[PDB]
Amino acid sequence: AHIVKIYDTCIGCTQCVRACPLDVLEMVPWDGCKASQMASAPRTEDCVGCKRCETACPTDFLSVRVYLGSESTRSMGLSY
Amino acid sequence: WTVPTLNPDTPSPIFGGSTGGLLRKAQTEEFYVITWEAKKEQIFEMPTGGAAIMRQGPNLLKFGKKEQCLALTTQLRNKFKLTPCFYRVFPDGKVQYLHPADGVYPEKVNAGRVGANQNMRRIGQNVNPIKVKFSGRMMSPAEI
Amino acid sequence: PFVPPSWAPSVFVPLTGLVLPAIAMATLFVYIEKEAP
Amino acid sequence: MKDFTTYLSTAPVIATIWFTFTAGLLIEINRYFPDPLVFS
Amino acid sequence: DIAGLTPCSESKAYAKLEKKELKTLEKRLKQYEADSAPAVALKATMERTKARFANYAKAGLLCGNDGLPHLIADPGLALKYGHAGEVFIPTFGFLYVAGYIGYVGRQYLIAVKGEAKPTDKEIIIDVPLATKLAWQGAGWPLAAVQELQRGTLLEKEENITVSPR
Amino acid sequence: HFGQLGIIFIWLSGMYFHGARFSNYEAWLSDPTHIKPSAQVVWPIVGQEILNGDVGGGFQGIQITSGFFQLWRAS
Amino acid sequence: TKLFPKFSQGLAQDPTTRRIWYGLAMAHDFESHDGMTEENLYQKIFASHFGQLSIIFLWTSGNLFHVAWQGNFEQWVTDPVHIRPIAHAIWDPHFGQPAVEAFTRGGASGPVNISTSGVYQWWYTIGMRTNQDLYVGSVFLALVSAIFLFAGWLHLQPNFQPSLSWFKDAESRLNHHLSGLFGVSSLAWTGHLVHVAIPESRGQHVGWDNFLSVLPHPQGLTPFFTGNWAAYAQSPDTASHVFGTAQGSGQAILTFLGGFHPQTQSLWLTDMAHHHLAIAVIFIVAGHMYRTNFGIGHRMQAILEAHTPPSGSLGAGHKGLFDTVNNSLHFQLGLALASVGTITSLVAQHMYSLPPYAFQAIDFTTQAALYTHHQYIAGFIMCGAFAHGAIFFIRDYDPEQNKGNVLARMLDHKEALISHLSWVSLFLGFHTLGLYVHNDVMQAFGTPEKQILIEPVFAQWIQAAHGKALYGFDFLLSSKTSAAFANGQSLWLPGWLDAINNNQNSLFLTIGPGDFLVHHAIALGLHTTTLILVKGALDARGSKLMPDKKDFGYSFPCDGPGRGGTCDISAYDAFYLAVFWMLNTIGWVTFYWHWKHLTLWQGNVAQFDESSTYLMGWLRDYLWLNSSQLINGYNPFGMNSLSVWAWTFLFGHLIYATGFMFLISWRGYWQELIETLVWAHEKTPLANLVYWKDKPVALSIVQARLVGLAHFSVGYIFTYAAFLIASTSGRFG
Amino acid sequence: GMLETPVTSAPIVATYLSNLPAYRTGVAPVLRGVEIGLAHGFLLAGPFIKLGPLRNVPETAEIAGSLSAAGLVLILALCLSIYGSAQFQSARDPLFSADGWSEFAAGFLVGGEAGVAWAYVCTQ
Ligand code: CLA
Ligand code: CLA
Ligand code: CLA
Ligand code: CLA
Ligand code: CLA
Ligand SMILES: CC1=C(/C=C/C(C)=C/C=C/C(C)=C/C=C/C=C(C)/C=C/C=C(C)/C=C/C2=C(C)CCCC2(C)C)C(C)(C)CCC1
Ligand code: SF4
Ligand code: SF4
Repeated sequence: AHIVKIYDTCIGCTQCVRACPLDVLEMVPWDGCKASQMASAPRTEDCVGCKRCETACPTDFLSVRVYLGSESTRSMGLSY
Repeated sequence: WTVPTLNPDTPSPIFGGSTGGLLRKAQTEEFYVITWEAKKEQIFEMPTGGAAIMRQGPNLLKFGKKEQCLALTTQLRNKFKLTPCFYRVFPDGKVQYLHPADGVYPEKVNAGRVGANQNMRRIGQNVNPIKVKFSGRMMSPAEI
Repeated sequence: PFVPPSWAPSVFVPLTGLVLPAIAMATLFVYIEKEAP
Repeated sequence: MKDFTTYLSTAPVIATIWFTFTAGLLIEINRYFPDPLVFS
Repeated sequence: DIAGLTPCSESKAYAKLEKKELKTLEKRLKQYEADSAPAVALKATMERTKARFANYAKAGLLCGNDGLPHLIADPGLALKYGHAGEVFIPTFGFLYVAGYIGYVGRQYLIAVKGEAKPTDKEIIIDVPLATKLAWQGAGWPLAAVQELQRGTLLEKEENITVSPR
Repeated sequence: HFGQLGIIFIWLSGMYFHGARFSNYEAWLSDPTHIKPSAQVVWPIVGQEILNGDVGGGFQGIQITSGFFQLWRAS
Repeated sequence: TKLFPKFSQGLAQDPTTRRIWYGLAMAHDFESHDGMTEENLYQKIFASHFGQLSIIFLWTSGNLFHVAWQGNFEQWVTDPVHIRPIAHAIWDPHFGQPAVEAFTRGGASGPVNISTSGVYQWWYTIGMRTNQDLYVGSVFLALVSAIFLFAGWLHLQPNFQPSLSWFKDAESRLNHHLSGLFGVSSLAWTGHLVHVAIPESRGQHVGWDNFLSVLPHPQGLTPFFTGNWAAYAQSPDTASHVFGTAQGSGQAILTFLGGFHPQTQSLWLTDMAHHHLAIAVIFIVAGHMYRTNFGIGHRMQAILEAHTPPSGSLGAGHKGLFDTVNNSLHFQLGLALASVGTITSLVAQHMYSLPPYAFQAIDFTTQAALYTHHQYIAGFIMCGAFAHGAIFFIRDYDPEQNKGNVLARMLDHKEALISHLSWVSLFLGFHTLGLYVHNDVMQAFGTPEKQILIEPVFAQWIQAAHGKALYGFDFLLSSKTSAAFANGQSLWLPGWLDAINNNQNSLFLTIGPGDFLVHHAIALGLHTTTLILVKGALDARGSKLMPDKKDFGYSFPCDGPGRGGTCDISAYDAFYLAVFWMLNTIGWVTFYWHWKHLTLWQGNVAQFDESSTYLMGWLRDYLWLNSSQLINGYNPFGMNSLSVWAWTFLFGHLIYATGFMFLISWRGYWQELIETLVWAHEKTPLANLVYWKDKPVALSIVQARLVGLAHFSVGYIFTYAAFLIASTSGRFG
Repeated sequence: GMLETPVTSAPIVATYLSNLPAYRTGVAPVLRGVEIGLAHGFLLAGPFIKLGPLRNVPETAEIAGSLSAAGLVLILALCLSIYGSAQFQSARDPLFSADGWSEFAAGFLVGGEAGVAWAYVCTQ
């Protein structure tokens, strides 16, 4: 499975969650940012590694990072 | 809110079929089922190609991978204002409800969710690869 | 005594070009598809 | 007229004029001083 | 002579090359009438060819065994034996013009960075400003040295972005 | 589309003009087999006039292969 | 889950055809294996090195065996000038009768291949004379191969596994390798030359059966122990000596003649014996420098800590670099590859110009093949050196432990280094290409006198300094009144000056404007290749585009379409790009070497001197003109012995072009295509009864780059090899 | 869900496929291989005989062509053997099992070689 990490520079804009085509990410309560919410990656067994989440992140440098890992049927995106 | 239970008897949208659907993986490994309630008969686009008509009321479709179910979910939500959900169905009959995980779609912050894979530092504060060398496998400094 | 027999190429060339590769491919194929306990 | 002279100041038009002028100068020098290989 | 070369004015191959080039034109000139336009064009080419071989020999170029002029690039040899006009003098001709272009462009870039929208002055040229800078670029070698001596040519390291190391 | 047609008419006009002013078409009409069609003439500069070849008909220029001479004779 | 690969559990659980590909690709990257420890890593490398050694000696055994069994070495030594060496016999049931006849050559009974490797000249020069000599050497090297293979097994056993500290004893290993592996080996080779090779070149047989009763010199070791070492330089072989016979032979065993043997046109055997004797002494002494268990010598760490310029111009200097180098296998391998890579090029440059082997110079095909062979190997080795330098920076470099030293300061001005390499490459490219194009236009318009021909006076000046009197500079060895000319006039200058002023050999060939242009093309290639490799290494850890690149490793596909798009951003991809430029550069180098020797060998250097100043000359007179015999190896009217090279020539073009498929078309296209094939197979009766165990997938992004480069590189090499051999041997065979 | 066509779902097509030995369940796997082996072994001799390197030799052509076809049958039998070893390591039809496939492969070799021999007899 790929490795997805959220870093404390997140502003809780939710754009990574909206952009994920696999429903890997979600928003959870937080107190470290004005929005009082932080991105979370609870279901990384379904991440395909497309990095649409990274494309959507506004912070500099990124607050959501994907590290490509071992390949399974799910992570490879196979329908067979 | 409580986890819904899949009803296999649900009728499926009117559709003549295609060559883009399920393969042997569904019989042996797993497949996915998406269900939603339609306010009226309407034409939508299948993620596997072609046009289908959703029946008024309950609808049910089966797909070969999770991304296909969520791709149709995005279409139904944004273009028709519906609220679909889908499951993972194993060959032995087990059903695993998937989406939305807690009844609230992930883009909306909900109470009771526990953060996962959250590092309390910036990317620039990761250690050098030399510090995790010979840890038992290949691992990034972001994994610590 | 070091000189091989005049017929050696007729045997060794087919042996290393057809027979041994066939055994090696068959052996390797079964090994790479073998399932661990 | 202000806008038209502004259009003539865009990069492609200036490049066209400047290179037409620069090429003309180099061509005309070789017309009157043919086959120059060294400076005397 | 230098590096075993010989002057083109004294080279048999150099003289033979000119005969061949003129001979090729003469053969073509036979099929045209005296006053016809093709004949006039061919003779004009012949006059230019003869002048070319006359000028290169006069300039004192060295010729190889092939009979072709060879240039001398070492400043010492060029200045000692009167070949400075081949590479050495052309060298400083280029560097003056090249620095002229570079210096004028740099001045324009700095001038427009104080404007409200610097990027608009880079796709729509401020021709009145560009023209003024072009004429003043004739003194770039003096201006450039003064900036180098005043410490204003270069930017300080603390203001230049770099990647992590 | 009118813009495209305008450009094509300029292109066609140029071909006919260069046939009228920079060609050996009249000479070619008399001896079509022994003369090479030519409708481009280069200026003498930096030695490039070698490209004006001896195409026949008391003319020097680049030999064309577009077939305009044969089209013009047919019309 | 699948067993294979055992070293990666992540790969073993991969359910696709990816796993087999990556199982092979990651097999020798020990550091990435599951459960790897530093001590076990070193022990695994040590055993692998024994495996390489046994393979090398078995490869040498095979070459000796086949020449003895199937070659014509005994016939070749009787007339090396007019006989072609035989590599091995052909047994191919696909041949037709005409092919059997065509390849039957060189005096053999059946079809054979002609050797281009030059082993005949090498073995003949060192004293081998009969097939029995070759047979015994073959058996000996097979035994040595087996011993090394056994030693690799032995040192993997519980009581024979060296500890980690043993592998990190730099001082002890350097002492032994300098004095023992370099020095004693060189001293032993001197003994062979004095006892065997030199007597054999004078018509005397010395072998194991009698070498203890034959004096290498009439005065046996008496001059050596009394200091009268000049007794061994007296009575050298005369200028009329016939190699291999006693006619005109001398008695000296250690000389400094310093030229070529007049008959063989190669280096004197007595000069090569004195060379290795002096090298042996130098290396034996050099191996007593570093400290070991005896309380004398240098500690390498102490030397490095001391060399810090007082002004602070190098910062902390070389502080911390002993641990950095000693703890990084990639820093060591990078240094080893860079050193060996440069040495391989030196071998190429010196062997053609100062041929050491008898009758090597006249074997034109062998000369061309050897230079091209070693220059291409050097090119690949240099790319690897920079590759592992970039791997070092990611995996092994520690910024805290290198704070302020020279290595950390290289990263501090990497932008200055890269941007200046960029400027040099741009200048060379613009002006070298510009001058070639200017000369092509002048040639096209029929005015060759208007082209820009810059004499290489700086290089001709160096040639004059070495004694070449053609250019008239007349100083140093070219000036008969100079101290340098006078002082050496009794040792080696007579032989050297005779050789350097003969224009029929390769010793400092005459150069002109054509040589000027191509040398700047080579500089363009070296600088651009270095730019790509250096930029790859210095940006390996991060850039403004990818600040955290070091967290992703040496090789990874990309970072996705975001931030403008990040294709080929990894340091591995920089190496992949650099290989194309290395091939282009070596291609320019070898084209230059080959064409200049083809026209010299044909007695018409003027063709090169006049055609090499413009690029149509290279296309027309080098490639097009010299392809004629090659492409007629077979045709509608028949075939000849060049048909194999004609076939290989097209074989090379085909593989080259197949590589373009992987380089241009990228994965996503193919993955979609394979899915339709997956659907079709499951829906086809009588075929869906069979099924795969690995789910088919398209090759990965990284894998496509490697495979495409492999096809590009293999086709590049084969195409030129066929052209080089066929165009040379066909001309001079 | 799936696209049904006359080619995919027809009565004549379905009946024909069920009659083939591959789809005829209730038959011993060894017998299945022999019937499949005979059919493929017989046809395989054709192209080798008529287009081999010895096609133009008067009598050697038949021997060489059929002898080469026999060699290809042996290679094919080896492919079946290793396929069963890989595919079946850990159900209704005995053919798709470790023991069944091994018997099926053995039958293919005997049937295939016999088919090649029978083809040679027909030629001469
Ligand atoms: C080094 C490897 C190698 C060797 C030794 C051979 C050998 C042969 N090839 Mg080639 N081939 C090879 C690699 C090789 N090939 C590769 C890699 C390819 C793919 C590019 C090809 C593609 C190829 C083709 C397309 C053809 C050949 C053919 C031939 C035959 C040519 C002589 C002839 O006229 O036979 C005539 C045939 C005979 C005299 C029969 C010989 C015996 C047969 C082949 C096997 C008999 C087996 C026996 C019944 C049972 C097992 C016995 C065993 C246990 C002892 C010969 C058997 C020709 C041929 O006839 O193939 C059958 C042919 O058409 N080959
Ligand atoms: C790019 C490098 C380079 C190279 C390889 C050379 C090479 C050479 N130069 Mg040149 N030179 C260069 C750049 C170079 N030069 C530059 C940039 C300049 C301008 C500053 C000069 C200015 C110059 C002069 C004034 C003279 C030479 C001379 C020479 C030749 C003999 C002297 C010598 O040993 O030079 C080797 C070069 C170096 C070690 C580098 C520094 C060279 C300095 C600048 C000149 C040294 C002159 C020397 C003391 C003269 C001795 C007496 C002479 C009669 C031999 C030699 C072929 C001499 C010659 O033969 O003139 C006809 C000479 O008189 N050069
Ligand atoms: C008999 C009437 C007629 C004629 C001759 C044409 C001719 C043409 N039409 Mg068509 N058109 C017509 C009726 C006609 N149209 C009608 C009734 C409609 C509305 C339903 C359209 C709608 C239409 C569209 C939307 C387009 C065309 C386009 C074209 C051009 C296609 C390119 C080509 O073949 O160039 C061959 C060129 C020539 C033979 C040169 C002919 C030039 C002269 C002036 C005649 C042009 C025809 C025009 C109707 C004459 C009267 C115009 C006005 C003064 C009343 C061509 C010039 C395309 C085009 O390029 O438009 C610019 C295009 O996009 N036409
Ligand atoms: C002493 C020499 C040496 C050593 C010990 C190593 C060792 C290593 N290198 Mg290095 N390397 C070297 C030289 C060396 N290298 C050279 C010379 C180059 C430049 C070419 C490189 C370039 C390089 C790169 C770019 C990389 C390494 C990597 C590695 C590591 C893994 C190797 C691996 O798994 O390969 C597995 C090898 C294969 C699967 C086979 C590859 C076959 C190639 C493509 C050629 C195929 C030719 C073809 C079959 C010919 C067919 C001919 C036809 C007619 C039949 C390992 C630590 C990798 C790493 O991750 O390091 C940390 C890595 O990415 N090396
Ligand atoms: C023949 C093919 C070719 C050419 C000409 C180039 C040229 C270049 N490469 Mg590239 N490269 C190639 C193939 C080629 N590459 C291949 C196959 C690969 C493998 C993928 C690479 C990989 C590669 C890398 C990784 C790098 C380069 C770099 C470079 C530059 C080297 C320095 C130089 O020459 O500056 C002088 C420039 C040139 C010679 C380029 C041509 C300039 C022309 C002649 C200008 C003509 C202008 C004229 C007015 C016409 C304009 C017409 C138009 C308006 C219609 C240069 C831009 C390096 C770089 O960027 O260094 C700074 C670099 O890092 N190349
Ligand atoms: C990135 C990196 C890396 C890599 C690197 C490389 C790859 C390099 C290379 C380099 C090189 C490749 C170099 C070379 C050099 C050379 C030189 C420096 C030379 C010199 C010479 C001389 C000095 C000579 C002299 C002489 C002469 C000329 C003549 C007479 C004699 C005499 C001897 C005097 C490493 C691993 C470190 C790690 C870190 C990073
Ligand atoms: S890489 Fe793609 S699938 Fe994975 S979390 Fe990011 S957007 Fe979702
Ligand atoms: S897009 Fe970036 S900033 Fe926004 S919620 Fe996701 S990780 Fe946080």
